Amino acid sequence: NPKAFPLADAALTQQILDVVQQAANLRQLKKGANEATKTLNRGISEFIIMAADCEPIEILLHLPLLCEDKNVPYVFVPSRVALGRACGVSRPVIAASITTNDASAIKTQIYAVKDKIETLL
Amino acid sequence: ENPADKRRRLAKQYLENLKSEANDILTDIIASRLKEDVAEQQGRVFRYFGDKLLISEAKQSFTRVGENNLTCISCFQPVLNKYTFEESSNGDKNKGRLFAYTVSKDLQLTKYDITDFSKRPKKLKYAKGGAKYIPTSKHEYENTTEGHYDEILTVAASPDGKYVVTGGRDRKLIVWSTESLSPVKVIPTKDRRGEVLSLAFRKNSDQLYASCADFKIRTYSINQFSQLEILYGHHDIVEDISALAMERCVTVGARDRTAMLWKIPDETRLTFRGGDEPQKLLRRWMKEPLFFCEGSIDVVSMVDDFHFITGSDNGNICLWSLAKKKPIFTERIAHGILPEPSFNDISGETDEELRKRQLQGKKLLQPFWITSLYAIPYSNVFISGSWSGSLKVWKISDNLRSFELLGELSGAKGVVTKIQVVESGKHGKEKFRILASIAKEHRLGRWIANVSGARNGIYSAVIDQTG
Amino acid sequence: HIAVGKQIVNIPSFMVRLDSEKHIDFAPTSPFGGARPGRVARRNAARKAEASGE
Amino acid sequence: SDAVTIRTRKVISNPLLARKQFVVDVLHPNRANVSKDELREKLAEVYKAEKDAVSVFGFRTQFGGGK
Amino acid sequence: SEEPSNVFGSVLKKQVEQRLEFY
RNA sequence: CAUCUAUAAUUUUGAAUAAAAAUUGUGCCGUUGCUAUGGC
Repeated sequence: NPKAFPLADAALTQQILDVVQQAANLRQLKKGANEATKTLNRGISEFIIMAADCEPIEILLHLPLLCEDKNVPYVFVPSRVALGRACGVSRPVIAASITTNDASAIKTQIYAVKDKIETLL
Repeated sequence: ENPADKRRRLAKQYLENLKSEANDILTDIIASRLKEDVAEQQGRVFRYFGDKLLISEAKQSFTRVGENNLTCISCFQPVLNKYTFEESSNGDKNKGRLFAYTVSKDLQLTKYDITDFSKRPKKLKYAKGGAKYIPTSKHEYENTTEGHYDEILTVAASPDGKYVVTGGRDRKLIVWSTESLSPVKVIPTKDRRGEVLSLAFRKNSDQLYASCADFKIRTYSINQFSQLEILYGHHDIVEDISALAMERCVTVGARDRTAMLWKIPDETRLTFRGGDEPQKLLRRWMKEPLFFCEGSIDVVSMVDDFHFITGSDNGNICLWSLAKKKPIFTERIAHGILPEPSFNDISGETDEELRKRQLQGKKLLQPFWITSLYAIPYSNVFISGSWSGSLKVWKISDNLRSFELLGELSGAKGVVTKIQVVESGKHGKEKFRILASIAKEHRLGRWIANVSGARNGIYSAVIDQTG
Repeated sequence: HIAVGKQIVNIPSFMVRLDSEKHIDFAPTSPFGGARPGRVARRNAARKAEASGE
Repeated sequence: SDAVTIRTRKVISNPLLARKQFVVDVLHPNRANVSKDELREKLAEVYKAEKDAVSVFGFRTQFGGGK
Repeated sequence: SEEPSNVFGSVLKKQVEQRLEFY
């Protein structure tokens, strides 16, 4: 059992990266590990996507602790290059945060992946 | 003195050449050559040189250039017409000078001569943009700055040999002369997110189709310098484009994972989706390893009037016909899986067993994305390329239901950006030059910087055919 | 100022479909997502050019 | 900028009427209401025919315009 | 990290000193 | 684009400089031979 806790399979990972692009399009996703920690402190992060191929796993392993503190679930992607590509940016992001907004038309999708993610945890 | 007499005279010279070439191959077939001209004018896959190639002796030559982050390259090959008989090239001093036009993220377009297949591509001329083409208004429809000012991305030479169009992240389409590289016109996209992604001239015509980043595609008239049409329907960015001699235009969008076959004759479109299921693939394998779900489809080459190939990001290469909604032949990991990262870098802890535990075995392996993918027109062969430095050429079967790997070429190093094929020689013997603009970064975003020995330049592979 | 798909609609009660709500975009004739600015902007630019040339 | 593209659909020859019937679709972006004389001109050129033998009628610009 | 890697510490200080030289 | 001309090739005269007809792979450094290859 490595420190790399929940890491999804191929199809699940695909679909969260697709909600990643749609939330980045609707400005519902924030970028960076330090910014993810910031919105964790803010209490507006609704869930967290993180990487697995970073330098090293620890600088983003600091986030699951605050996740279990502020009951905000999280999961891992295998490729941070893929995570930055679904973020839609030239540089590989390693940690991104889905926020909260009540007037969002994709909220059923986010609550759907919330069900699937909680059954994964 | 009469044009019909002159046409007949050119036909007489044509048939004289045909019969002398027939005598040469001898040391029926003439009408077969005529039917070959008609198939060139319109036909299905007829160029069947998928077995005459000699890939093991294919001479490789990498060419490092000073400019950094090459984005695209466009080869102009002048061909002799069938209806008229002068040329497809415009000038007399050209006489079929094989041209190359490379655009690089240093805002530089460069024309090369590639007229010889043994020598190196010669840097004929160039034109570089800069920040003096930064526009003054920054908030209007007017983007008529004569040079580019931000992140050129794609290029396309017109088939008449008169003009070359360029588009990039400065939401402009500047068309230039091919000799002086003078901006003969510039078309603004009149958009905030209308950035140029990929261009497509209709074969043997000026009808240029521009896949654009605002989820729309613009088709242009080049001789009159205007925008004919815009077509909408992409749920994601209109990432890549491909076109042929007729009024069909295939465009791939990445994150909806969709292949749109746009039909200009109706103004309408047709759809294509994949949908390989890993649980079904694994249960089928149990009826018989890894199964990578499709993240993004990124590249298309329309190989025929009825068939096209699509390279995706998770290693899949899908061949498609117009009859079925499904891919008629999907293909698993093409350039292999990416090599696994290192334990010390993934963990940063002196415990080596915990390091390999963080390496996790199989759960961190990813495949190579098929970065570029080019098909020889109306032929039975096609080429794909990734940042593996392994350019992989395959051939499709005669029944058009499968493709098999012809071979690999290792002269290129890094992210191959754009591939083009130039055929030359007589009718019997054909020499093929496979040129590939290749950089260290992807054209859209960086996403990677450490590829060992990746160089900015062009790789040339010259092969012959014999059989 | 916003067309659905390709069709311009000035009715706020359209009850769109899913493809169409993906296909919401500004009008290409609109001064916002398209053509030249409106009469107010052009008349103010006209009076401003007139005053600066005066 | 503006390019009047004159397109056809549903083209049927009526040799009984010794003619060709077709639905005309005009795209005139950055433009409004091109005249039927010019349409007949361009159509006669496109079909290698004569404008007097060409006839166009019943035209309707869409909501908004441009087509 | 239970047993931290002074190689990473040193390369981090190396990037810091590269920025200091970039000043 | 054609012509014209500049640069680069033959011809003739002069041992030769000379005279004219007339004609028609790098942004930066590096390994490295007679081009290939590192890293920024």
